[PDB]
Amino acid sequence: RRICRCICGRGICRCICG
Repeated sequence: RRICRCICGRGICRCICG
């Protein structure tokens, strides 16, 4: 939608964009 807080690295990864 407009807010995006995707974080990913050497193990953890979660995209919160919309």
